[PDB]
Amino acid sequence: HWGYGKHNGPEHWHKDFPIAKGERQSPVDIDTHTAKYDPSLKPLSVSYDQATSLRILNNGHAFNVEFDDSQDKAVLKGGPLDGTYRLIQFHFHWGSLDGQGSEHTVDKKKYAAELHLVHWNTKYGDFGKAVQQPDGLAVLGIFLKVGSAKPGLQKVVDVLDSIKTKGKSADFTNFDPRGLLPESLDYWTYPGSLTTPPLLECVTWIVLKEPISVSSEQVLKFRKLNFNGEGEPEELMVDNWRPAQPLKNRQIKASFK
Ligand SMILES: [Zn+2]
Repeated sequence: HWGYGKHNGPEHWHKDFPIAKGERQSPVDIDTHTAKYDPSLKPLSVSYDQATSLRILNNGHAFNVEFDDSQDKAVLKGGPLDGTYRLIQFHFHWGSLDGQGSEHTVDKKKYAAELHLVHWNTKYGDFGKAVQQPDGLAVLGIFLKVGSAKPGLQKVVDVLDSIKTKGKSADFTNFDPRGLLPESLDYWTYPGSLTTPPLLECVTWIVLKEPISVSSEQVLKFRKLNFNGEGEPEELMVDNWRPAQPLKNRQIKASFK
């Protein structure tokens, strides 16, 4: 019964998930004045040409756009990563107001939302095995600010009415996640965790420097989603973000000078 309410939000999660107070928790604040350029980092390789989206699901905490991860169809390689990481799903975190919503912050700045493209390391065979490993996942995080619309988001926006409440799913084929990327693949990277329970410390985070812009109408439609199931009391799916956690004994590295 974890969530983002008064009585079950991030400050409570440690009671059921004690790693919430662990050494490698996410998100974090990215201090651009202390992150250091690392010339050993490589460019990211994002290979999404063969991606096969299947379905969109409201899980009661966000919605996931799910992919076929039974072959190397949509993969992330390079950057800080060794090996090949397969796209399994993407989802977002967003606010009730345009001045909050992101999980990572940049010099304490909060963005309106944050996109997470989740990938698992193929050496571990399946997502469930991967999350048990320190290098099991690679998450590409992308900030959203409100401004111009993002045309490549609109197909997501338009299906939201079909998945208003927890537990609803809808077919969602042929969606192209390349339409959610910014122009630049410059990034910061650090070792961390899932940002929702079970909060496992299995993630190489790759957070893009350049945000995407979405329109105010696009974000408004996200805010019409519900955390509750159909026929339960309506609670808008907003502010489904975890705040920044202590960096502890980690360094954030930049791919760019
Ligand atoms: Zn996330």
